[PDB]
Amino acid sequence: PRRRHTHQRGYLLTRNPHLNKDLAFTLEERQQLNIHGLLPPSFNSQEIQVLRVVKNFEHLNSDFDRYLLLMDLQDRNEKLFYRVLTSDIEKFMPIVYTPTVGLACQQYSLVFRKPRGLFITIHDRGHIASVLNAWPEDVIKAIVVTDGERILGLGDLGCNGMGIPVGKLALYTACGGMNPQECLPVILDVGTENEELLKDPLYIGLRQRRVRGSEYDDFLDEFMEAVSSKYGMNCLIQFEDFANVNAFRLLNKYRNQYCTFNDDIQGTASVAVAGLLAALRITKNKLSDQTILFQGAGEAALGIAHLIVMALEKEGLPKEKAIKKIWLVDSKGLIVKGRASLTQEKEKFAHEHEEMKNLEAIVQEIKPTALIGVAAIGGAFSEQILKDMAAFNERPIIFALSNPTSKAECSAEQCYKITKGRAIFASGSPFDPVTLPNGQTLYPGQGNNSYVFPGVALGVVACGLRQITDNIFLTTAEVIAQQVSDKHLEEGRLYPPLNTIRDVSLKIAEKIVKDAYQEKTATVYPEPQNKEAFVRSQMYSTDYDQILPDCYSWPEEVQKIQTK
Amino acid sequence: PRRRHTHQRGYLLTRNPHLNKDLAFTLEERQQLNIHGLLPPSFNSQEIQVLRVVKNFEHLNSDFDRYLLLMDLQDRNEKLFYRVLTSDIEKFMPIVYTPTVGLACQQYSLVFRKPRGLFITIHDRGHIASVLNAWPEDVIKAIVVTDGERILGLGDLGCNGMGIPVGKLALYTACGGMNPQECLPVILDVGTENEELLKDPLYIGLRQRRVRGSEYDDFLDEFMEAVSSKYGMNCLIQFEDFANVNAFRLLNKYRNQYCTFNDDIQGTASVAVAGLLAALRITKNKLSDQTILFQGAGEAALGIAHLIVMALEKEGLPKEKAIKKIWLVDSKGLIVKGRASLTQEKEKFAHEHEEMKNLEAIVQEIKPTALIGVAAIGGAFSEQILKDMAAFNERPIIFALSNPTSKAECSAEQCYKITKGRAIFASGSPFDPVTLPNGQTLYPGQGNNSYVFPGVALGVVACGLRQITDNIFLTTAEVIAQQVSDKHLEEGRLYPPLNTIRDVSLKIAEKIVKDAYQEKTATVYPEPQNKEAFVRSQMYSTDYDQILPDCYSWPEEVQKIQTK
Amino acid sequence: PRRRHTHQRGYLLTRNPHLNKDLAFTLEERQQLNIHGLLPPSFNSQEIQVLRVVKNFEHLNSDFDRYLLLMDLQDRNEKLFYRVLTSDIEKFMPIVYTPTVGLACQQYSLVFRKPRGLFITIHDRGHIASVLNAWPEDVIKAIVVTDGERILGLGDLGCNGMGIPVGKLALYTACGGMNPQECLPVILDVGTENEELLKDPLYIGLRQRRVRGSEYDDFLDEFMEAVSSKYGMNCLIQFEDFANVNAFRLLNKYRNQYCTFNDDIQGTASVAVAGLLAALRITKNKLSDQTILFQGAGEAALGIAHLIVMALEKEGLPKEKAIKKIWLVDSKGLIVKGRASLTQEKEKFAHEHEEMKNLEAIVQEIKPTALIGVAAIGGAFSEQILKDMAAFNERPIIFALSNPTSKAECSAEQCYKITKGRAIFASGSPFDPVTLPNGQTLYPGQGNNSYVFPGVALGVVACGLRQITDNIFLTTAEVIAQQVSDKHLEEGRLYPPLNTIRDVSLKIAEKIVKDAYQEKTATVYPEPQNKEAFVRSQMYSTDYDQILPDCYSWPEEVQKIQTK
Ligand SMILES: NC(=O)C1=CN([C@@H]2O[C@H](COP(=O)(O)OP(=O)(O)OC[C@H]3O[C@@H](n4cnc5c(N)ncnc54)[C@H](OP(=O)(O)O)[C@@H]3O)[C@@H](O)[C@H]2O)C=CC1
Ligand SMILES: NC(=O)C1=CN([C@@H]2O[C@H](COP(=O)(O)OP(=O)(O)OC[C@H]3O[C@@H](n4cnc5c(N)ncnc54)[C@H](OP(=O)(O)O)[C@@H]3O)[C@@H](O)[C@H]2O)C=CC1
Ligand SMILES: NC(=O)C1=CN([C@@H]2O[C@H](COP(=O)(O)OP(=O)(O)OC[C@H]3O[C@@H](n4cnc5c(N)ncnc54)[C@H](OP(=O)(O)O)[C@@H]3O)[C@@H](O)[C@H]2O)C=CC1
Ligand SMILES: CCCc1nc2c(C)ccn(Cc3ccc4nc(-c5ccccc5-c5nnn[nH]5)sc4c3)c-2n1
Ligand SMILES: CCCc1nc2c(C)ccn(Cc3ccc4nc(-c5ccccc5-c5nnn[nH]5)sc4c3)c-2n1
Ligand SMILES: CCCc1nc2c(C)ccn(Cc3ccc4nc(-c5ccccc5-c5nnn[nH]5)sc4c3)c-2n1
Ligand SMILES: [Mn+2]
Ligand SMILES: [Mn+2]
Ligand SMILES: [Mn+2]
Repeated sequence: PRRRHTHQRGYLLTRNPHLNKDLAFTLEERQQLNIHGLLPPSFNSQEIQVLRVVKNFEHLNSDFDRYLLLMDLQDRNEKLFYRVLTSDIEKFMPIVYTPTVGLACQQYSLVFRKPRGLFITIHDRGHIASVLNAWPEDVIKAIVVTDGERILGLGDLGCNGMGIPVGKLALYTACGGMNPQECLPVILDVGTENEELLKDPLYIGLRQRRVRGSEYDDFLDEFMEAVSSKYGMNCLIQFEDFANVNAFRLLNKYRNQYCTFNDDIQGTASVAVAGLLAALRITKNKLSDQTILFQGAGEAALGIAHLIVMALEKEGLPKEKAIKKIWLVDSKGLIVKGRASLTQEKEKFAHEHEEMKNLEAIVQEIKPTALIGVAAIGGAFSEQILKDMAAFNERPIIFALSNPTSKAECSAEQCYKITKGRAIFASGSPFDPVTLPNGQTLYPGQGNNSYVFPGVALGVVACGLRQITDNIFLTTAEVIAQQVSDKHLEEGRLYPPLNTIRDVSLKIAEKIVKDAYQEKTATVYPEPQNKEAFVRSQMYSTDYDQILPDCYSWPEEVQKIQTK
Repeated sequence: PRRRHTHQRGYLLTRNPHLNKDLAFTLEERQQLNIHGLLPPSFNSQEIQVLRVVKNFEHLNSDFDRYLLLMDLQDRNEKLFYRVLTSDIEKFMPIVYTPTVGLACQQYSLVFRKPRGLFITIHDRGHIASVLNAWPEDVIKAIVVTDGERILGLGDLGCNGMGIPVGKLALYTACGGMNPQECLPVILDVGTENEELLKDPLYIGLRQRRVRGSEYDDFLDEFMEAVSSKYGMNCLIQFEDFANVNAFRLLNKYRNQYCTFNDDIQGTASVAVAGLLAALRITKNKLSDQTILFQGAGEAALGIAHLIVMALEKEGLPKEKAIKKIWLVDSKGLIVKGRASLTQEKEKFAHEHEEMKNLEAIVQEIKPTALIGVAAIGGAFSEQILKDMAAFNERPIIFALSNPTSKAECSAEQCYKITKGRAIFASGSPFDPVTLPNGQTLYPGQGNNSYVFPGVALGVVACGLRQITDNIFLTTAEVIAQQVSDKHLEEGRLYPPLNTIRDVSLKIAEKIVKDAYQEKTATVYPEPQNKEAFVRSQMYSTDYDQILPDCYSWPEEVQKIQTK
Repeated sequence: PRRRHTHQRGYLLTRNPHLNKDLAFTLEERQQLNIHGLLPPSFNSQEIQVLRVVKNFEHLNSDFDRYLLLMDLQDRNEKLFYRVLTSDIEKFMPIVYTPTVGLACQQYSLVFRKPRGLFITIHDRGHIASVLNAWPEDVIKAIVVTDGERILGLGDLGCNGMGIPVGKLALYTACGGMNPQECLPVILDVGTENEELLKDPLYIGLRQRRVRGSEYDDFLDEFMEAVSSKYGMNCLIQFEDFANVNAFRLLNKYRNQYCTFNDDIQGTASVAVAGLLAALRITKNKLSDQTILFQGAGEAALGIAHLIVMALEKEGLPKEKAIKKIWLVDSKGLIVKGRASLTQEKEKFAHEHEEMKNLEAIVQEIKPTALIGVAAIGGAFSEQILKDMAAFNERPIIFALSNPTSKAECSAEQCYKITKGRAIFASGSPFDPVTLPNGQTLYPGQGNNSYVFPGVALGVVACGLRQITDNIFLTTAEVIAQQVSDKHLEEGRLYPPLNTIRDVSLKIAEKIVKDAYQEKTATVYPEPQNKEAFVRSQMYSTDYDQILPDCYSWPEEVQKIQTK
């Protein structure tokens, strides 16, 4: 076990969730820590503590009640919290993170009990350094920050968006083995445009409209200098759930000077491309053979498209040819050269072509090999679309990435039925196994951002990468695809099973670290002989640290009290 | 507003439920206490915090879940918790104490989250002093202690008994203004006979049978010494939920040397007598004039009868006259001279008489003016009993004290119906108002122990009474009955409204204090001018304290930084 | 030994002079306290520690430097400091207190290093309570307070007077076994009249003239309130080195409400009367037989005289007759009826007699059997006066109480020479033993206040006396006199030896405690069986406490970590 000799003693030690073991404290520990008597007189193994929590967990009636229970656990005993989470990652992920964390953010102001994370507001402009000073952990290696302007599919929840950094960093630890004590969740509160919350007597945020323009920009600037100043330039800064206009803009602004990335853009890209790469092992052809059609042309679609182009360039195809293989549809229709209401980023994919408004006709005209839904329009992949995709393609790739199930472009059932079982399918939300007439059962997987971010962070932090290139995300996509077995593919899965996420994260971190030492981008020296064991050594374990003083004798002659 | 200049700062301050205000911390408070940023950017008044708690409380689906919410609150923000309680004492008391705390204790080992109170076990024999060292508050004035052998009406729940001292002390504070910071809930774990808990892998207590005999006696001896030695002879020690045999033995053992009482014995006698005294103002005669028949002859019965005799003596009746006014019935029947299976204590009321077993006949024979049910046999005041009571008496006094209502000697509805509205009625457990055919509504009250202990503690402590005589309990009964208005009595109520209990507690303490100075038994000096103001000044307020450093300038001449 | 279980650990523990043992911490203590490595790797017994300190002490070149060394010691290791002191009380007393402390106070502003004691200024008026909150010890039982207006014979030293309360409390502990952690030295800074300090750039106090009048009076009132309110009414409050009018005035004002005394007045009275009482065992006659002449009629003379009168009334003489036995001489000369410049307090001894201004003739006129010098006029007991005293008395009682040596009414040498060895002599400042012409040596002792205050404080606090009557001082004088052996009296010693002082203090306290239970004035209950052992148990030892957690096992069955 890890040794960490605490100077804390008495009641206040029990109040630190990194020190507190509850009933797992032995008699010897309790007496030595001066807490003997503050706990009932029984001694639990971690397995006994897990049993208690699960029994409670099962007696609860909603996902929300389940979330509240686990969050109470997080704030009492960090190690037990992660022991529970990792005892069944597939069960607990959807409780502490999406989709449930969604309801928690809607209900954040109502249920606000024990705070988690650092709140920095626009009125602390010029004073961010001293806001940081309140955080009780000096050594921080990963930050997740939101301004709450675009939480999941729920829009502007302002300060209620604190649930996202908190639950995200939970997964950083549970999935990727980041040390939670080195993790810092942040919300930047500049106001909200959410009208209910402005009216709500219980709202915990700044009761004002969002501050915009160059004052916003200068506040974000200060946030970046203060954090990197205090925690070092190797501290990872991950943005989440910013508005569309800020997300790309800020990533572009900072990415070259700070150790930062944005999961809504780059993580989404990685995991989508990972699913494509896996699907290629079914179609048995190259990426350069594909024609990609995106329904949607937002953060998801443009991030994904950017990374596909990069994979195509890696395969040898020049950029301006790569781009021609990708078509976009937005709310105004197909993106083509000279259309009204194009942006500069949309314009890169504006190929010469007749304007088209209707998706079914777009499909019939473009005849994609791969059709990616990222528009949040439920049912968009209609019978005709699916019929057409199966007409044009042996094994049509169809990704219904919109979340949750209700917004999904089609179900697994509809996809497999209408394509007579030939579609290669993945989705944003889980769908049950589907059994086809011929008696095969298909297990369509989910392109979960959780395959990507935990291992990327671990990797980056472990070797001290100073910038996170888009190449890290391409390389990661390859690693993920690599973990899918032929048997998985023939089962219809494009992703490794969820329960292996801890292993996926390790392999992702391993590859990043090997690469950084290879190409001299690593900053942590001396270079480790064994990259595998080096990364493992940097992972947080759910086993309790020993915290007692190191006790040991000296030889009799020199240990004894001198008198005469 | 009260002061409290803490040295605590930063994260650990927020972990102290005595310092922590959560959102009620002003911006100046947060910045000054080095916690600015650990909380979301809104500043809430205490009422706004109350609304948040109450909205939460409301959406819960059981009293148990409501208990868990309030207990979580207690352990995060002690003032807010007490503000919640006192905002509707009649609504909250059944949730934090009886009957909900009963389920809490049953379930304590399953739902155990953060500890409250001090656990002292048989195996700490010889070390109790050092166990006391773990308690983080040095200044303790009130202790509630249990061995969990006889929790409410649920029997032996061993270490799970800890719910009782915690809930009991919450009522000390909420109902009587005892400072929670100065209160110590204690469980002595000597084992349990509870077979279910002994089998239960989750049980938090010692997994062994109860230690008996001298080993136990020596342990309690050391308990009393350690506690009074550390907290001083002025510190109140209240026994609760001991086995009846022990309860009486231990009170007898310690009452003359320590500041100790037993609420199951003495508080019960006090509140029953209080009801009787109130009833005398409807019957419009003397306690002297009554013939009392007790259904039951156990801890409740013998305690109440003892105090009745003392009230009779005080009226001017000699003991041996007093005594003949009280008859008891046990499981074997009427207590009569020379009957079998009698004890020394039941002997005091063994009058010369034919043995009888049937309560209806006993009733027809004794013809009491007052029938007091304390047998825990539901339905024992039958139709015939009620009929006879109302034929023998204009206004028959009928107390159905057995708890909960399902064990009550009769319901209020039956009592009022069969006595044709003539019975003066009180119960142990709440009954609904009853409306007579003449359109008058009667509101039978409850002889809630909560009318007695909060005020008695406040009194004993405020004036430094070294011992708690039985006369304290006679006095307290008189004070309670005196708070009942003629209007209340006309409404069938024998007790002051539960929502006034703060006031009732103050008046009880006023009287104890006034008495103590008068007959020179107080130990706090100098003697206060105005005894109401003095007691008032000893009571804990739910208002937040100010804990900011005291800041004030000096004249500039002597404040200047000297130079040369 | 004694146990004090601290939650302190690591560096800061070593900064607490009550926890810090330096090299006397064992290896196991160091490891357990998280300080192993902060000390060099040798383990010293207390005696080795004492040897180091004493070696340094003897290499220094002045008493002043010795003072600075021991004061540095007091501020790093309290137990070792007091071990050193007590190892040779006669040697160390004059270093930490008079006369060396006088130089310390004159130099206090220059040599100021680490603070000791609490500074409270007139500018803190209204805020005294909050000043008290800075003191890190909540349990306070003895306070010594000065305004620094009359320090020793060095007049007004303002804030530089802090040396007096500090040094005085050291003697409380060293001499009387008061717990130093329970003692609080205070200076009240209302300004100074000292022109050299007012002019000095380094002066540490308020650079202003003294606030007089009701502003002063109101300040002192708040002080008594705040201190009694925070520490309780049993907290001892000893006034020291106030101006003369203030001292009496303040003593009269508060003595009836507060547990307070003034050592300059009452301590002085007690020790001088102890000396007288001792001398009566040489002259083998009664106090009522004496004719007493005071050279001086200030604080010392009037307090001694008042206590003599009390002792005379105790022997059986009405006050009006006892008064006749005492003659005062002031700077205007013999005090008599009608005289100009008489305060109403001198009026108490203004007998019918003609004015006289020459001491020599006052002597030859009064023919006193005892002559007491408290006028601060060096050499006033001239050869002629001494010749007369020996002519008029077989054994003249002669007290040269003025301080220091240079202000003595006569030296031991001169007194013994001129009275040809028959004078019964004691002084305020120490003289060497004197070898007479017959070759016998006499050992005049010192009427040192140290004989009185440590034992008074011990007794008062031990039994919880709420006021300190003058009778305490009379009883105390008797006790000290009883400690002088006949053999000592034959050597010319009026006082028990300085190296037995702790025993004398024990005896003084025993008597106070016996008397207080005897006449029901004690407030600590229950009454101890054995008053001797009770006072002993209250005395601070110079032995180190054990501070390690109390560790002890439970039977293996219950101590076992529980699994499934
Ligand atoms: N790993 C995963 O499962 C992930 C899934 N997603 C899913 O992708 C979806 C979109 O996310 P994101 O890109 O961040 O959102 P954005 O809001 O950035 O983009 C939404 C895009 O949809 C376009 N659009 C809206 N209506 C239509 C329509 N009727 N037909 C065609 N296009 C339309 C918008 O058009 P315009 O440009 O005209 O406004 C915009 O281009 C969500 O459902 C989300 O759940 C996202 C990230 C990850
Ligand atoms: N403030 C309140 O409202 C309070 C109410 N109570 C209630 O009073 C009831 C008794 O509690 P407590 O005195 O502590 O309990 P005990 O067990 O000490 O006393 C019970 C008594 O009932 C007797 N009894 C049992 N069966 C019968 C029967 N068929 N006929 C007559 N007597 C019978 C027992 O007889 P034997 O001695 O032969 O066994 C015993 O004397 C409980 O229901 C409790 O809820 C108690 C305290 C306070
Ligand atoms: N235990 C001990 O050893 C103690 C010794 N002392 C010593 O006693 C001395 C006086 O102390 P204290 O009473 O506090 O001082 P005060 O200043 O209160 O008293 C001084 C007294 O001496 C008088 N005086 C001054 N000059 C003469 C003179 N020429 N002839 C006669 N009387 C004169 C003053 O007279 P007037 O009233 O006219 O001003 C005044 O009455 C100091 O030297 C002090 O060291 C004091 C306390 C304890
Ligand atoms: C791992 C691959 C990630 C990646 N690296 C990239 C580089 C270097 C360059 C370009 N992209 C594409 C990209 C990625 C995301 C994105 N969201 C946008 C957006 C979305 C909605 C609304 C407005 C805007 C908006 N419009 N204009 N500004 N903001 S536009 C946009 C472009 C990249 N993607
Ligand atoms: C406010 C007045 C309270 C009060 N002061 C009292 C004094 C001084 C003396 C006597 N009583 C009566 C009293 C009070 C309670 C009690 N429980 C008992 C008991 C209960 C159950 C089972 C066995 C026993 C049992 N049987 N024999 N021993 N234990 S017996 C018993 C007597 C008093 N009540
Ligand atoms: C153990 C005996 C204690 C004791 N109890 C006493 C009681 C109750 C009453 C009187 N004395 C005598 C006493 C004791 C000290 C003292 N200093 C004074 C003083 C000295 C110098 C200058 C002005 C004043 C001054 N003049 N007027 N006010 N201040 S006058 C004075 C009287 C007492 N001594
Ligand atoms: Mn997101
Ligand atoms: Mn009870
Ligand atoms: Mn002095």
